[PDB]
Amino acid sequence: AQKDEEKMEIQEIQLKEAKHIAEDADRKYEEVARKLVIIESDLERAEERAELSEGKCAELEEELKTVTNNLKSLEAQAEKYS
Amino acid sequence: AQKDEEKMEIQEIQLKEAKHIAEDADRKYEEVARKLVIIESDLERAEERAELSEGKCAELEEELKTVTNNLKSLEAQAEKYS
Amino acid sequence: DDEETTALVCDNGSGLVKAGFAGDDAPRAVFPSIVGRPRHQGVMVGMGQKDSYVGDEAQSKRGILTLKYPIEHGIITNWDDMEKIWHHTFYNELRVAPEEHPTLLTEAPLNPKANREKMTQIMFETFNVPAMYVAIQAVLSLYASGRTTGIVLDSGDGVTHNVPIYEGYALPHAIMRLDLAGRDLTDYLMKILTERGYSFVTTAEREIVRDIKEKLCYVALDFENEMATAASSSSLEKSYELPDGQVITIGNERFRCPETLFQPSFIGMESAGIHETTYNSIMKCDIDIRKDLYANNVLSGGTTMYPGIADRMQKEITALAPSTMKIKIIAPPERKYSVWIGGSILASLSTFQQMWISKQEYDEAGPSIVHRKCF
Amino acid sequence: DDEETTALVCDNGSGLVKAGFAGDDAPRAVFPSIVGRPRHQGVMVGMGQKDSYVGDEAQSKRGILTLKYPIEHGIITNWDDMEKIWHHTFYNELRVAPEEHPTLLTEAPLNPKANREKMTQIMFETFNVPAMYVAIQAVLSLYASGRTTGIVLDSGDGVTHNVPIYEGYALPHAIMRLDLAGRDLTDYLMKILTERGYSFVTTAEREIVRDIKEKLCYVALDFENEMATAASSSSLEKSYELPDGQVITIGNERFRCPETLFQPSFIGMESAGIHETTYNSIMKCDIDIRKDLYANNVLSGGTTMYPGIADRMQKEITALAPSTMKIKIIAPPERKYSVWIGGSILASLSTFQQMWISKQEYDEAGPSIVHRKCF
Amino acid sequence: DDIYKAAVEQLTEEQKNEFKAAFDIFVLGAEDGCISTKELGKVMRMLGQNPTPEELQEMIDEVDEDGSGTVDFDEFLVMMVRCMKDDSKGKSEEELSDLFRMFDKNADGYIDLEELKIMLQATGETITEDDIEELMKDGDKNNDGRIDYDEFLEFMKGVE
Amino acid sequence: GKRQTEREKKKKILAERRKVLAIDHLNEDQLREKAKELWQSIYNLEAEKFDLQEKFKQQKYEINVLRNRINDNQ
Amino acid sequence: ISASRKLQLKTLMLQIAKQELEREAEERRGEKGRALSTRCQPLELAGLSFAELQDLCRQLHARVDKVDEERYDVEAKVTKNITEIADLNQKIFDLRGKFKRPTLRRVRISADAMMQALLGARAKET
Ligand SMILES: Nc1ncnc2c1ncn2[C@@H]1O[C@H](COP(=O)(O)OP(=O)(O)O)[C@@H](O)[C@H]1O
Ligand SMILES: Nc1ncnc2c1ncn2[C@@H]1O[C@H](COP(=O)(O)OP(=O)(O)O)[C@@H](O)[C@H]1O
Ligand SMILES: [Ca+2]
Ligand SMILES: [Ca+2]
Ligand SMILES: [Ca+2]
Ligand SMILES: [Mg+2]
Ligand SMILES: [Mg+2]
Repeated sequence: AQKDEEKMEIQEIQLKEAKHIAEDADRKYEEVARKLVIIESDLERAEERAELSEGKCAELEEELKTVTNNLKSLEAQAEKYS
Repeated sequence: AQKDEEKMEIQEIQLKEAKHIAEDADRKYEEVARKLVIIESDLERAEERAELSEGKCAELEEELKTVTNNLKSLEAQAEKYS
Repeated sequence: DDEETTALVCDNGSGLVKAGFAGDDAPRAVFPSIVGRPRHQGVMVGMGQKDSYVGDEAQSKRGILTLKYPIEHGIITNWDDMEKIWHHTFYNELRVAPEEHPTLLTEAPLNPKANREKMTQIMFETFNVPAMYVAIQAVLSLYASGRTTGIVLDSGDGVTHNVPIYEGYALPHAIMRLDLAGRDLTDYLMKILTERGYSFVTTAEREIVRDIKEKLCYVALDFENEMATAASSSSLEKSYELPDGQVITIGNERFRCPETLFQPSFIGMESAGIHETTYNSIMKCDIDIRKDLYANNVLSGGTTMYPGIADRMQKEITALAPSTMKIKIIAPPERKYSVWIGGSILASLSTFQQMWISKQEYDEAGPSIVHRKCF
Repeated sequence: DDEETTALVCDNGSGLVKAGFAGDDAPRAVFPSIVGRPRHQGVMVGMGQKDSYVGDEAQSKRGILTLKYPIEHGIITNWDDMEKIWHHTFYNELRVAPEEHPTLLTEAPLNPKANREKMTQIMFETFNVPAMYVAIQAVLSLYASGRTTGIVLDSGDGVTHNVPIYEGYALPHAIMRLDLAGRDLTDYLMKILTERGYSFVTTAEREIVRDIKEKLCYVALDFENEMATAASSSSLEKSYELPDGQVITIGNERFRCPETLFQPSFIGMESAGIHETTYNSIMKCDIDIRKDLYANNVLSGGTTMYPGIADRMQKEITALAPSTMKIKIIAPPERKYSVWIGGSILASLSTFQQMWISKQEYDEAGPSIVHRKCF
Repeated sequence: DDIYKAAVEQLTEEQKNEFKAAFDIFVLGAEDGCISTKELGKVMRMLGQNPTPEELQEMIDEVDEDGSGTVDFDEFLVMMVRCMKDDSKGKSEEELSDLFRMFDKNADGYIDLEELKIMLQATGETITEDDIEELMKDGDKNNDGRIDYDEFLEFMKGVE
Repeated sequence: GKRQTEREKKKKILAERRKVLAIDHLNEDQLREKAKELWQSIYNLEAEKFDLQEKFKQQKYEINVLRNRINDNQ
Repeated sequence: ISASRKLQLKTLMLQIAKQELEREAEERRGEKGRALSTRCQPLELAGLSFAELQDLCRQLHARVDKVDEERYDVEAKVTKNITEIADLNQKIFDLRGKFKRPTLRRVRISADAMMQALLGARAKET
């Protein structure tokens, strides 16, 4: 009986400890998951903005290349015209 | 004594269950935290890339306008040649 | 705008349908003319999967479609698909019912009659337009340049035709129509890419090869010197990123693809290049208008947008032509939409307002009205 | 709830049967699929000893039973036991008679026809359901993620299969089914534990080895570095208490058991790991949907729950794939029940309500109706 | 639910005292005074059933102006009215579509600011310019100032 | 023959919407009766025409509204 | 205005909009009746002998055929509009439906229903 009372007491104490730790862990898990979702959304928006900017940059590169080639051709023709 | 011993056994079972739940919660928490850190770093990198791309686009716009003006002038010169 | 009634300047083309209201500077909606049925099975239920994606929608889902152009070489080979394309163009890209708008289609020279008659019959029966008129694709490109003479080489994507015009009087005996165009250049590029290891076979990957051709290829000023240079140095090798990675490097395939225009023997065609069919088209004209045609050579159409073609063509013609004449090649920056700009100008004219084929006239003479006075 | 009629979303699986009514978040009853006859003699009279304990009851009396799974690799090898499992699932774990509820079974890709036909024949003759429908286990896992594209790697306990899907159009020629799964990992772990002295042989002790695998094993980010570290330090040795005491210490067996997934040469299988069959499954797809599949790689199934697999797989694919594409691996926390959640969503749809195989249809065409339009 | 939330916000003795009596009964294990997550879960479990905690957590943190795991006043009534769906999202899509198409006086499929404010003047209800700006921001999902049918239905959720 | 179907459909529109008119056998009194019935038919037809026009206008308006909703969402 | 107060504000907005819609429909019907009366003009029945009635009936038949063909055209227009609006509404559903699956829970009983099932007949308010 004495041994059983000791075991019941210590087990009850440890169970209270474990349940409180579980409550803490669940709360922290919820908060961190919410923060993760927010950060993921931010990353997606940053990625799409960067992609759009890069596409526009590539188009500008192409256009400037074309106009430069036209300028070179016209310069050669101007020398010939002189 | 025997009744209290049975109750103590039930308490032991519940303590074991609580231990397992706490361990599972801890694993989930650490995994999510590490993932969040990585995602935050990647988001910062993406935003920096977007900044670089915007700078490139502005420079290309400047170049395009310059070459356009030059082309107009050369075209007028060619017409006079004609 | 408001009261009154504006005309629809549609331009079927072959490869890009360009449309818009008369009186503007640029077409309102430009989108590829492809109709692609899905080819796999499809397991998701309720996804809202349609039976045919047309226009620019099928250039985004092209991974699981089998795109097929409804216009082969100017002529129309699949009338149901062409009707679908027109219906899309009217209702979704412009959102104007055709019951209240005249239409101005465009047609290549020397095309089969049945094509034109079926086109007018469709426009009058299915879409039920008030009045439609069909115009030759080169006269419009001459309108857009603001000229009234000149010989225009309209190298589209389906067919390349070369219509000489003087003082507004077209010369019907000097039209030289050649069936080499952008599509054959795409196929030849897709065929010579296999010499490095890249194999494109699917009808969806033809679009990728078309993008490669548009962004990288250029016309060499002198072919042999470029072939010699590309075989020694490596200053020409430009790389390009596929829709999934695995960048590719194009070597002397860059100027060999569009060289087919000036040497149609590459794809096995017998005829002479676009540099010599223009000179032949000029020489068929009378002896007194050859100087004006020499001085006012006009380029149009999409395929004439290759970087460096306005110099190669001038060099070739100057080699062929007599040394005294001046050879000038008009290459406006708005080459691609030149035909449509000319179409808008023509539809906006007051003198032209009584040339439309009114519906009552069609009801009295049938579809064969188009060959009659209302041309 | 009340009037109306709810569907039963059963999911046979191989290792855990998951079932529940359509429209919820989690399966109502999850229990191992094992049927174990007693093997000893039995001397107590009137103890009420049954002849076969199925489900979760045989995981508590497993000390005197011979558990045997009725599903080997997706396919069903012992039809009487499978019928017993289904009967238990319907009557004791859900307590709903099947005469008043549609059922939605799930089946791995590329399975023998006879298995599916026998399944539908059983469901219609023995249990006498109103209507049943069989769905591929990967499309559901794609439903649960809320996507509509993506390539899903559903590494269950019986068989690992990798179904790519784009825009709702499944690609039947790119399904790569591999028969390495959780059960082979359990056997390999049980085989490498013998290198320390622990011998597990009985079919009951396979469950203990499975518990060890679930609780301790993890996938190494880099295999050689972990093998070198575990051979010098002792920071990895984690201990575990058997069902009777005598704790055991697992050394570098921790990350060697699940490494078999990425190197199937360990258990003598020829094929490539799950890191390379995904890349091969992608490369069989068309060239224009590879970017989307790269960005939407989905993980599912139980065996993909190892701590640290979503990073190892991403590292491997990034090594294989072109450097420009972005590789992203979707690993939802509810991985284990992903297939069943997707099944619930699919059964709850209104558009899907007319795809069930109604009983009168089965009466008219026989069990071979499943291969027909009602897939 | 549409009547329940409004009535319970300024509830009389009867059902508020019912809530207080429930709180006083809950002292068989839960004594936090202000309903936290774990005490709420314990109370719900001791009732005799074990519902999925996701519903409880969305009740206790989503609709709240704090979302800290505690229970506020108005959000408790939000939970009470969220058990069922009686507040009909602010009328029906057919009636809403009719009122929006007549609201779209220039017939362009969007609600401009000027005709919106003119119609608001036509409403004649109690006017709160702060609430007007709140509705303006609710109609800015795409941040154009205009309210199309999407955001129109969005901020009309529960309009009874 | 889909085109044949369209042509026979428009022919049936021009023919069946035409009815068999019988007023010469209807005597002066019955001719007045037939005139009254024809007026009632044509007035009802015009009412149906106007109602169809108004419904088409409202359907086009709802089409514009839904398309604008799509554009805002896209 | 409070949350309930602004809900009632938008409710009165919907009420005024319903008033406007009802008056729009009433004036639409009245003015269309006026327009039809301008079109559908009753003619004099008495005083005409046989031949004039026959000619008038021929004219009425021709007008009936014409307006019937016109009604066919407008009905085809209405059918096209119905098809287009159906496609647009389906695309609306595709854009903001499908993946809008709610969390269907059979263990979140109604507060009154849950309290009754766990206590008997205790819950009667909600
Ligand atoms: N910028 C470009 N550079 C090179 N080729 C081009 C370019 N743009 C278009 N093309 C080619 O021209 C074709 C489009 O020609 P287009 O004038 O639209 O034909 P159509 O006369 O039928 O309208 C495309 O198929 C493409 O191959
Ligand atoms: N938490 C876990 N960690 C590691 N492995 C697990 C875990 N849970 C389950 N498994 C493995 O996955 C298997 C269950 O897979 P499951 O998805 O149930 O298969 P099925 O597709 O037949 O339902 C078990 O046999 C076990 O080996
Ligand atoms: Ca709170
Ligand atoms: Ca408006
Ligand atoms: Ca807005
Ligand atoms: Mg053209
Ligand atoms: Mg599975």
